[PDB]
Amino acid sequence: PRRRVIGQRKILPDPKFGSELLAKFVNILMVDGKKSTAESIVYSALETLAQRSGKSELEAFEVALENVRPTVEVKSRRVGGSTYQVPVEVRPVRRNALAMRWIVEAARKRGDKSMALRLANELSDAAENKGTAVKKREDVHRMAEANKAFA
Amino acid sequence: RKQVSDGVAHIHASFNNTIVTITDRQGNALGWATAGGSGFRGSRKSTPFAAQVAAERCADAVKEYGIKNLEVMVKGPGPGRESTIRALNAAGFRITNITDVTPIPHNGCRPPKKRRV
Amino acid sequence: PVIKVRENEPFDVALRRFKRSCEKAGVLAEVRRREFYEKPTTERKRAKASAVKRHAKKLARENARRTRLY
RNA sequence: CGGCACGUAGCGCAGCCUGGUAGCGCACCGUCAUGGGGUGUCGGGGGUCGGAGGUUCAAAUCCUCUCGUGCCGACCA
RNA sequence: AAUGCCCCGUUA
RNA sequence: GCUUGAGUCUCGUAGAGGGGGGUAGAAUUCCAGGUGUAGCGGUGAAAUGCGUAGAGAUCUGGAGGAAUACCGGUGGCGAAGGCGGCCCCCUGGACGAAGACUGACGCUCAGGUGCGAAAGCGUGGGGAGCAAACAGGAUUAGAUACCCUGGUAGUCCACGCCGUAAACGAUGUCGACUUGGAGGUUGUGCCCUUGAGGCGUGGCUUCCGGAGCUAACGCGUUAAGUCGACCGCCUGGGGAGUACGGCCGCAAGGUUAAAACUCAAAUGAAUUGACGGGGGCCCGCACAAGCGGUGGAGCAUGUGGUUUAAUUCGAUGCAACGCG
Ligand SMILES: [Mg+2]
Ligand SMILES: [Mg+2]
Ligand SMILES: [Mg+2]
Ligand SMILES: [Mg+2]
Ligand SMILES: [Mg+2]
Ligand SMILES: [Mg+2]
Ligand SMILES: [Mg+2]
Ligand SMILES: [Mg+2]
Ligand SMILES: [Mg+2]
Ligand SMILES: [Mg+2]
Ligand SMILES: [Mg+2]
Ligand SMILES: [Mg+2]
Ligand SMILES: [Mg+2]
Ligand SMILES: [Mg+2]
Ligand SMILES: [Mg+2]
Ligand SMILES: [Mg+2]
Ligand SMILES: [Mg+2]
Ligand SMILES: [Mg+2]
Ligand SMILES: [Mg+2]
Ligand SMILES: [Mg+2]
Ligand SMILES: [Mg+2]
Ligand SMILES: [Mg+2]
Ligand SMILES: [Mg+2]
Ligand SMILES: [Mg+2]
Ligand SMILES: [Mg+2]
Ligand SMILES: [Mg+2]
Ligand SMILES: [Mg+2]
Ligand SMILES: [Mg+2]
Ligand SMILES: [Mg+2]
Ligand SMILES: [Mg+2]
Ligand SMILES: [Mg+2]
Repeated sequence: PRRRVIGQRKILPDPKFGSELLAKFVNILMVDGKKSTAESIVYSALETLAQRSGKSELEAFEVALENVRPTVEVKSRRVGGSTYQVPVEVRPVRRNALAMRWIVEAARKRGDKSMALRLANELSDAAENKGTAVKKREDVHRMAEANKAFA
Repeated sequence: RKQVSDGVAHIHASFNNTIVTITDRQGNALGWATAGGSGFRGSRKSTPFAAQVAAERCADAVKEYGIKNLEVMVKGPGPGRESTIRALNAAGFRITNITDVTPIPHNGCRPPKKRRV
Repeated sequence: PVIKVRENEPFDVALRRFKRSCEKAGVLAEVRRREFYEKPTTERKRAKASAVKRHAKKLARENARRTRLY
């Protein structure tokens, strides 16, 4: 906003593991306030991904988020007589949130049967560098590289 | 082909594009690159990054001649005045002289009329 | 504006020197001036405008600093 | 006086070699845009081939005639 | 360093 | 008759003052050649255009035209217009110093005469760049324009014509008087120029401002203040600086210059608001960053339209339409 910057609100970590990252992920995944359903879904999919790919839920989740993590986004500047799609770096919270959002969106788009299965499949694909999430990440990276002529 | 260690880098920076020409001390050209052939057209052509990319490409092209010492002669205004020289230094040519050869007339031919945009 | 890099002279320092020499020479200003023709009347009028601007920036700011603000 | 080439959406033009559709532009209709119009955005209705005859399974589409059209020529005394 | 634009009936 | 106005003489000072002839550097364009290859140019973005017939870039030589960066400065000169590289020839004016000289010879000026930006006209040359007209490509509803690519008269030279400009300081010429301040430029006297200095004394010029004046804005010793001499000009706006006539001009057109008709206002300065695709600061779910929707389907409800005997009346930008 114009006037001032604000203070950040606290988010309670999850009970299963205590990860604020997982808490934010479930808060992004939930809808209409059904946090219980969101927690059930995320926990089921995470346990599935863990027993699939070996290492525990935290390791799988963080490697997937790292493979989906962006570094440079693009913004509009509109300085003077010309408009510019300037690329700008991203901060940690922003890139984590964007990764989570792209992951949940890819899961929603996936035409599997259950949401837990969709999410687990998307997470595995991201860990192995596949899926619409990493696709969009590469697309935005390419766009930033193209518009790299602005600083 | 022959090899030479001392050369000149004629930079022609315009408000729209940027040309880079590596040549021998006798003006005999060896290789050239432009921001319009480096993949940037229109609004990206008149940028310093495109000029530096063009300088890198010209260095890669003239690499065959094995050039070490290089004197730069810059002409005309535009972004491609310092970024291209920086890209040359990065490519690793021993800069020797940095001259300005911008043609400044002494009240000669009159310029065109003003643009009423 | 010809410069020669001295011994152990960093390329960045040579670039700074070149920029400063070109600024002192005023090549870009002359180029921007000669890019488009200026009517003699327009040139004289711009000169007089700059002269009165200088007179203001020399007299009014002094007469204002002579007083206070709070 | 003969002859050549036309007739297609509201309009100006396609479609004629192909016998086995009816297009395009503008315009017209409904919504969005606008303070309200125009400009502009979208989504839509559209004629069914100048008219008769026969050819053919089937004709705007082939011909035979007829309408109205613009044009080309009436010579030599 | 200068991509969109044009218009509002009459009296009071 | 006099020297105080006016002018002449001696010595110097500065100056883009004027005319004529040469000469130098940068830069643009073009021609030839060498290196070299896939773009160059241009725009907000593109295209026309230039390019593989080798462009652009770079280097060498040559041809030619125009103007003279830095000096450069609300600096200088000139009656005005206007004047800008350097050198030379001719030439006008201004100023400063001491004296000498003529002794009212002075000021203004209707007519008249001359000069008079740029554009334009005639003849003969010249022609790089720019560029009316013109062609094409874009923008646009259209674009006979702004923008882009090319480009002819013209811009240049010699001789003549035209005689107009916001030809403005929008302020006629000449002379006298009237508090000041800060400069710039150009002479000159004195003090040790002890230094670029300290004390004055003349010309031109820039800004502010006092009394006074002014409708106000503003002028303000260079007056738009107090006076005098002469001339030019004005008598509401439009019609109209137009018509006819006269003079001038090759022409374009120039100068002098009305009437009928029509309106009851037109106008200048400033003030308070509003607005600005003017500027500066600031805020708002205004934008941005995100979530969820509407517009697509069925249904409820209101509205418009239509129909009906009636389909009661009202609200009907945002601020009416699940509203009374
Ligand atoms: Mg141009
Ligand atoms: Mg109208
Ligand atoms: Mg005297
Ligand atoms: Mg030359
Ligand atoms: Mg050549
Ligand atoms: Mg040459
Ligand atoms: Mg100057
Ligand atoms: Mg003078
Ligand atoms: Mg006597
Ligand atoms: Mg002339
Ligand atoms: Mg002529
Ligand atoms: Mg001629
Ligand atoms: Mg042009
Ligand atoms: Mg045209
Ligand atoms: Mg041209
Ligand atoms: Mg006049
Ligand atoms: Mg006058
Ligand atoms: Mg007189
Ligand atoms: Mg006087
Ligand atoms: Mg007076
Ligand atoms: Mg007065
Ligand atoms: Mg008169
Ligand atoms: Mg009258
Ligand atoms: Mg007349
Ligand atoms: Mg007459
Ligand atoms: Mg007024
Ligand atoms: Mg406003
Ligand atoms: Mg404002
Ligand atoms: Mg938003
Ligand atoms: Mg009702
Ligand atoms: Mg309500």
